[PDB]
Amino acid sequence: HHAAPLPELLSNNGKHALMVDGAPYIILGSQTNNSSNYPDALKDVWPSMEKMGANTLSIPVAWEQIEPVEGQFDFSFVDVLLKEARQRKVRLVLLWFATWKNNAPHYAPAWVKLDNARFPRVVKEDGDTLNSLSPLGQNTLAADKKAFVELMKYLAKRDKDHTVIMVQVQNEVGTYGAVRDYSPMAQAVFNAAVPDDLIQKLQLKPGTWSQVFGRDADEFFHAYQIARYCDEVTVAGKAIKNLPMYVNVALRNPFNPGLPGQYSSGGGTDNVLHIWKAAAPNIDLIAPDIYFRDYKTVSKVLELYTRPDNALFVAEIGNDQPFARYLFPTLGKGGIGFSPFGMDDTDYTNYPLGAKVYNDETIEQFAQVYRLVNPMMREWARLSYQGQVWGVAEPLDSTTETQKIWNAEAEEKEQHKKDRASALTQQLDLGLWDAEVTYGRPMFWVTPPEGNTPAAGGALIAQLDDNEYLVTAYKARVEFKPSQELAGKKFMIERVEEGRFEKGKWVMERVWNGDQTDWGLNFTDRPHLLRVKMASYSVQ
Amino acid sequence: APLPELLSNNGKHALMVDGAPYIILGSQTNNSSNYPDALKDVWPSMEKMGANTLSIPVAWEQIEPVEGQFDFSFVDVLLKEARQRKVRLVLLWFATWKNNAPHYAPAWVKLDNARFPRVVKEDGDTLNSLSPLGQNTLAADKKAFVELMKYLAKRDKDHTVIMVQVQNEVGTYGAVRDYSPMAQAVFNAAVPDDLIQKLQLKPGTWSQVFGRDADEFFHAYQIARYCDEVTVAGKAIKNLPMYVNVALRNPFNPGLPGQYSSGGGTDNVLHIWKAAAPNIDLIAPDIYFRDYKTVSKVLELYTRPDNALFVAEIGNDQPFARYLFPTLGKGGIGFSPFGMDDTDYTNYPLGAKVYNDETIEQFAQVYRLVNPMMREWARLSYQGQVWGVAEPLDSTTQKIWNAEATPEEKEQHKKDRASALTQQLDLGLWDAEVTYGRPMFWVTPPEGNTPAAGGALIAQLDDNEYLVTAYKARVEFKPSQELAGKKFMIERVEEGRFEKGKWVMERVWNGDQTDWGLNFTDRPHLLRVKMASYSVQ
Ligand SMILES: *[C@@H]1[C@H](O)[C@@H](O)[C@@H](O)[C@@H](CO)[C@H]1O
Ligand SMILES: *[C@@H]1[C@H](O)[C@@H](O)[C@@H](O)[C@@H](CO)[C@H]1O
Ligand code: NA
Ligand code: NA
Ligand code: NA
Ligand code: NA
Ligand code: NA
Ligand code: NA
Repeated sequence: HHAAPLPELLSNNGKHALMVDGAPYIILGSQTNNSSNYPDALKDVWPSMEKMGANTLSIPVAWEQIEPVEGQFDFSFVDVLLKEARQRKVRLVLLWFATWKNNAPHYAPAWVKLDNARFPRVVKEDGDTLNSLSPLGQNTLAADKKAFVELMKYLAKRDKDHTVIMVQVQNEVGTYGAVRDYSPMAQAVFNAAVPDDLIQKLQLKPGTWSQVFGRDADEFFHAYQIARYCDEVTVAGKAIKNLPMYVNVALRNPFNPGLPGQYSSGGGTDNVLHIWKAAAPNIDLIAPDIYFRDYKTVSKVLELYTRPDNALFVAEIGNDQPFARYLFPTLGKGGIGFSPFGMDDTDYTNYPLGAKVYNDETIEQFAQVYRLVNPMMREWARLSYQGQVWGVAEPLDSTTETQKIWNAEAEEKEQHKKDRASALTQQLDLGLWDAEVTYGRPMFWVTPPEGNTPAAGGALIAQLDDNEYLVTAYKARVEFKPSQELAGKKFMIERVEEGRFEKGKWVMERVWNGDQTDWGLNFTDRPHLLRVKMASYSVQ
Repeated sequence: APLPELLSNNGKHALMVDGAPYIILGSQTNNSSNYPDALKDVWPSMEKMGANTLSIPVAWEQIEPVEGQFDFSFVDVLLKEARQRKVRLVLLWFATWKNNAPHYAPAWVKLDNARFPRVVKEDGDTLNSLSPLGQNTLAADKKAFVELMKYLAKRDKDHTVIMVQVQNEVGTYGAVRDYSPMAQAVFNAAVPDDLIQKLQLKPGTWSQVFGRDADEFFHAYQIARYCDEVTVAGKAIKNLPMYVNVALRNPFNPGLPGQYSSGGGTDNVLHIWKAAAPNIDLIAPDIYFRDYKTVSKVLELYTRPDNALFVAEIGNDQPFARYLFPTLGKGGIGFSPFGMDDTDYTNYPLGAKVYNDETIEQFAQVYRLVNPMMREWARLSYQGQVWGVAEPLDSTTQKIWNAEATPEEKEQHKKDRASALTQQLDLGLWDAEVTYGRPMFWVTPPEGNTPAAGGALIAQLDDNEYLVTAYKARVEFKPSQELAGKKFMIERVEEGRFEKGKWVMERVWNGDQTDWGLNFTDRPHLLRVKMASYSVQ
C-alpha cells in the first residue's frame, strides 16, 4: 500500500529540483513560531496554513522532547503531527533543534545542556565561556547523532508515503561572541595540520590552520568543524532513511558583514560556502534565512546562495508585508521553496523582525502570491528545473517618511518621478522576445509607473516554446516586444489565453484581447495565469 | 461542608472556603440592585467578568420594613440564583451606617430621632449620622442582623454566602464625634480599662489619655464597639467571617476627621479598631484613588500581621484593573470592583464614564490569569512565597512638557521612564525583573503601555522553580547572588494548567519565546519556570 519514491534533490545542467512523488515540487511554505512543536499548539497552526494556501509546514522537532531522559525516546509529538498533516493533505519539513538552535543548546535535553564537562562549550580567547556547544566535543556529536538516528528510524517505520519531505539538521549553527572555540581541546586541532581532504578540495598547499588561512584561520576553522559535525549527523540519519537534508544560515550582511562573532561565526555565511561544500558533501543544500527587508540586500543574498552546487531554498523569511514579493525572484532563480516564519496564532510576534500585528491581513499578503503559483505548481516546478523561467519583484522599497518630507519640498519632483519610473521598469531577455515589467500604473494607456504603495508587485514567466510563454504577475504590467530588430517585419501578440492546468493539460477559460492586451498585460491582486503567443509578420 | 473561616498564622492569612484557601475574584453591584427584579441586570456582567463571588447589599429597610415583621424574599431569590450560577456571595449589611448615614435603616428607625439619635455637632446642630452611643439603635440593628443570620443558618447550609460585611463605610462626615449630652457624659469620663490595657496607656479621661486625638479616637472606639457587638451577636447564630469596609482618608495628606469619614477604620485608628473590635475578622480598604503611589501605600497600610488584605471596593475604570496584581502579591484574599451591573448608573468621575462590554473586559482579562489557578494560588499565598506587581507609572496626562522639550531633556526623560518601568523582585536564589511596554524580541528599553495596564504574579514552587503569569509585561530571571564562576540558564519553561490539582503541560516555551525574557500580551498563559546554575570549570 506504499509505493511512493523517496523525495530527492536533483542537480544538473547547473539547475536543481526537489523531487516529491517522482516529480519536481515547490515548497510554498509556512513555518511555526519556536514553541509550537507540541500537540496542543497545532490547533493554532493549521488555520493559518489553510488561510495562507501553504502546501508544506516547517516545524521543530526538539532533542529535548524526543529524548528527555537519556535513552528514553518519546515520539508522541511526531505521531500526532504526521496524522494531522495527512488529514490536511500537506507535507512537512522537520527542523531538528539539537546541538545548535541560533548558536545555543537550549533545545538539547537538560542532561546535555547542564553537563558542560561531558558536552563542552566554546571557550573565548580570554578564558570565559559562551553558551554555544563546541563542534569539537566528541560526546556531543555522538549523542546528537544517536537521537537523530532514532528520529529517522521513527520516520522509516511510520512515514512510508514521505509526509516529511526534507529535514533541517540543526537550526542556525555557529557562535555569537567569539570566532571559534579556543579551549585547549580546540587549540590542539587548530595547531595541527589542515586535513588533507580539505587541502585537496580547496587546491591549497599543506600546513597548519594559521599557515594555510592566515587571518581567516579562526573563522574557517570553526566553519569546517561545524560542517563536519553536521555532515556526520546527516550521514547517520540518511543511512536510516535517505531524505534530503539541509542547513539554514543566520546570514551576515553581504555588503557590510561586520566581524565573525558579531554575525554567527561558523555557519554557512557567504565567505565560507567553499568550506561548507568541501567539508559537508552529504548535506544537500545551504539555505539562507532572510530578515533583510530591502530589495537590494535581499537580491544579493539570493544571488550568492543560488549556485550550480547549491539549490536555492528560502528556509526562513519575515512575515511582514514587504517580504511577500520576494517569492517572485526566489522562484525565478529556480528556487525550490519559500518559508515565511511565524505563521501561527500562538500569541507571539518577533517584531521588529516580522509583522507587528499577526492577523488575517498579515496572512493574506502571502496568500495572494501563493494563489499565483499553487494552480500551476507542478508545471512551474518542471519548467524551472528543465527549462527557462524568470521572476522579478518590485525593485524600489516603500517610500519612507524621510523621502516623504524630501518630497514636500523640492522641477526636482519631476526628475525624481522620471528616475523612479526608470527604476520601476525591468527588462527580461526571453530569447526571440523581451518582456518589460513595470509597477504601479493604470491598466489603460501609458502613464509612467509610480510604484505600488506599499511596494508589492512582481511577475513570473516560463518559456513554453520559441514564441510562447506562461505568464502570471501581481500589481504589475507585463509588455512583450521583439528581442532583436526585425528585418522590416512587424510584430503583435498572436493570442493570450487565460486558463488553468488540469491533470497536466491546459484548459482555456477565455482569451484576453482588446483593452486587456492593448496596454500590456495588467495584473492586480487577483490570480490570472496566461499563455502568451507572440508573432512577427511580414508587410512586404 | 465546613464553615468558611479566616485563618491567620505566621503573619499570613487565608480565606478558607470548603476547607481550603480561596480568592475572591469579585464583582459588586450598584447600591440599588438589591431587589429580585434587578438581578437580571447583575448576572450577565458577572459572567462576562469571570467573577467567582458577588458582593451585594441586604438592607435593614428591606428585611424589617415594619418593626418585627421580617421579609427575606430578596435573600431567598438571591441565594437560589447564585447557586444556579455556581457563584458565592458576600452580603453587605446596610443598616445603622451606609456611607455615614441611616438611609437604609427602616423608616421607623431613621425618622425617629428621639428613639434612635443622631450625632450632634459642637455647635448644637444635628448631622444625619446615627450616634454609636444610641443603645436603642444598637439593640435594633443587632436584632435584625441576628434574624438575617438565622435565615442563613436555616437556609444556606452549604454556605453560598461566605462572608458578611457589617455596615458599609461607618463614621461621620461634618463632625469628629457625637457631642450630644449623652456622648459628653461618656467622653468626660474614664477611658475603659480594656482599651487602656491593650494599648498599654495610663488610666484617665479621654482628653487626658489621648489629648488632641481624643475626639476622633472616642468616635472610632464607640463605633468599633457597636460594630463588634452586632458582629458577635450574628456570629453566635452562624460563625461566618465578617468584616468592615473603610472610607479611606488620603494616607499622605488626610486633612481633618469630619472631612474624611471620622471614626471608621482609617489608618490612624487601626490600633483602636483592633483593640475595641476583636471579633471583627478584618478591616478592608475601599480604594478610589487611581494613582499607583497612593494605591500602593493603602495596600501597605492595610496588609498587617493582624489584618488580612481584602480590597472590598475599588473603581471599575480601566486604571484600577492592574491593582489586582499587587493585591494578590501581598497575600490578599480578594478584590471587588464596584458598579459591575447594567442598572443605568455610573459614579463617574469615581468609576468608568461608560459602562459597557469594554469596561468589563479590562477586569475579565486579569481575572482570566487567576481563575485557572485560583485554588493553587490561594494555597501558595498562605503557605508559601508569592509576589505581585503592577505597572508603576500612571498613564501620561505631562504631554505639555514632553512637547516643549529639548532632544536632551527628552532622551533623559525616556531613560528615567525606562528605569521607573523596571521592577526587581528577590525570589531567593533567583531574581525577577519586570518591565512594561516593549516588544517581545530584542532589548529595546521599556516605554510603558498606553494606557498603563500591565502586571505580574509569581509564586515559588521550589528553590529553583516558580509559577508565573503576567499581562502586557516582560519577566526576566537572573541569579540573585554572584555565582562564583558558574553560568546560568533557564532550564525549562512549561505552559500548562492544573487539573484535579495536578499540573498538565501543554507546551514548552523555548527559543524566541525565552531568549528575551518571558513576554505576555493580553492573553492568559500560566508558566512553570525552572532555573539552573551550571559549572563551566
Ligand atoms: C530565524 C530562526 O531560524 C528562527 O528559529 C527564529 O529564531 C527567527 C527569529 O524570530 C530567526 O532568527
Ligand atoms: C464605596 C461605597 O461602599 C459604595 O457603596 C459606593 O457608595 C461607592 C461610590 O459609588 C463608594 O463610596
Ligand atoms: Na534575446
Ligand atoms: Na483564471
Ligand atoms: Na493569603
Ligand atoms: Na536573594
Ligand atoms: Na540577592
Ligand atoms: Na494555556
